[PDB]
Amino acid sequence: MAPSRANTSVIVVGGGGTIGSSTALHLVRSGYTPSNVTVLDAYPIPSSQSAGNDLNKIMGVSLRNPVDLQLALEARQMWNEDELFKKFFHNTGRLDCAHGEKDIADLKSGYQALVDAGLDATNEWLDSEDEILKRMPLLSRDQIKGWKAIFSKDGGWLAAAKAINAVGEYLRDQGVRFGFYGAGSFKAPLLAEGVCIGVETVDGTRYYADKVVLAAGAWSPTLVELHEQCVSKAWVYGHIQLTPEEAARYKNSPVVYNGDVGFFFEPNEHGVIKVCDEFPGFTRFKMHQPFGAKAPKRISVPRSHAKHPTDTIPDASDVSIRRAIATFMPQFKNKKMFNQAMCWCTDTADAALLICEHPEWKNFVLATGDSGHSFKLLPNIGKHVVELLEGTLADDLAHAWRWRPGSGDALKSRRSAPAKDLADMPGWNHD
Ligand SMILES: *Cc1cc2c(cc1C)nc1c(=O)[nH]c(=O)nc-1n2C[C@H](O)[C@H](O)[C@H](O)COP(=O)(O)OP(=O)(O)OC[C@H]1O[C@@H](n2cnc3c(N)ncnc32)[C@H](O)[C@@H]1O
Repeated sequence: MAPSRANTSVIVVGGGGTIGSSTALHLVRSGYTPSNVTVLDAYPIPSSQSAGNDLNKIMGVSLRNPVDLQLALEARQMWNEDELFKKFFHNTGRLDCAHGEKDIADLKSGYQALVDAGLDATNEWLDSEDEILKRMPLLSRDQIKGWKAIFSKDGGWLAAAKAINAVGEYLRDQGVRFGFYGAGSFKAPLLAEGVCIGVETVDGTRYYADKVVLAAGAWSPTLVELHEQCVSKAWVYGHIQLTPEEAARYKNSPVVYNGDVGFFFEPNEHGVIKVCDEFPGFTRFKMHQPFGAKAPKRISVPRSHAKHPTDTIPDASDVSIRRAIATFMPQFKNKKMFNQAMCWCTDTADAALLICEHPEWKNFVLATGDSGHSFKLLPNIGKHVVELLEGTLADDLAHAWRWRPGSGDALKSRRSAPAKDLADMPGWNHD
């Protein structure tokens, strides 16, 4: 008979990242014995190459699939109420802006979706630049002519790296096992009679456990064969440095986002503003054999800034981010960004997660397909990964997250175009 929860060992591969750390946290909260939980990652939590290892991420409700509502409301509750997470949510609001006929129309129906989901109380439609300027006076009336926006009072930003670090300190304090670098870089599951019984890492270390969760983010489809269910893509950011006096003016600013321009956050405690552009992401295709492939594979394999710290971003991305600064912060349009880097996610065709047992390898569970929208789910997502492990996952979540090679084209996903490839986007490589 299977061991009880208290005696069930679980390896979380990618446990130094977002979904992995959340899964480990929820194993412990659910009453798995901490010393039976092993967190393996290529890098110490929060992993240097985790998409969650950043200054900030946006918190808000965005409804791309039906399950998104439950998941966002769960996350919102915990960012507000959970003592582990609360201090890292800054509830400054989110300004979701659009300009142009198409983008405005899409935003208007998006607003109605929020209303229809029951969130009328915390979302307001701003129908002119004058209304936007009321919610953030530091935007330039010259740059935002003809813009409209949704203002979400319940949104804001998340101190992402700090939050994962706090989870790591919880796990450490509880007695969770850690393996990093050579001792944490997964290469293969260990299989016996079609059951997964552990993993082996690049340095030959073998870990044995009753269950294994693969929460390896953008690396997931590089590590095991996923039949193009997830296609990994990079997005980009840069940092600019403000004087203390400049930074003080921006204190408690709402997050500002425009799907056609990018987004930016208030300065952190060091006076640094992080800026992203917005675009369909970049692949980096190369020949690579994930465990379980039965033919030659060309797949998008992350070019990791952690492994290649002299990398920056494509020239085109430097241009686009600078255009975002010129639009959002014209007074800063001549600052030189630094710490430019690529940040990796993996898209499913429908932008819902991939959280399911492997169809052949019993007790090996996928927990990936983050689709560029999942940091905000740090507090809660692990709860549902545990439910999946235990066979108690609700039908709607399980269906949305199921193994689905048939589902569609992840290279385009729900985005405006198929991602371009870093091979065709010069300027990031300084080898
Ligand atoms: C890139 C990005 C993403 C992003 C964003 C802006 C950028 C530039 N803005 C967001 C926002 O405003 N709000 C939001 O909610 N999300 C936003 N995103 C997306 C978000 O960052 C991601 O969706 C999410 O963080 C991904 O979580 P996931 O757990 O899937 O991925 P990860 O945190 O990168 O963790 C993966 C871990 O796996 C480890 N790894 C890799 N290979 C191995 C091996 N071989 N063995 C063991 N571990 C491995 C990595 O080290 C990593 O820690």
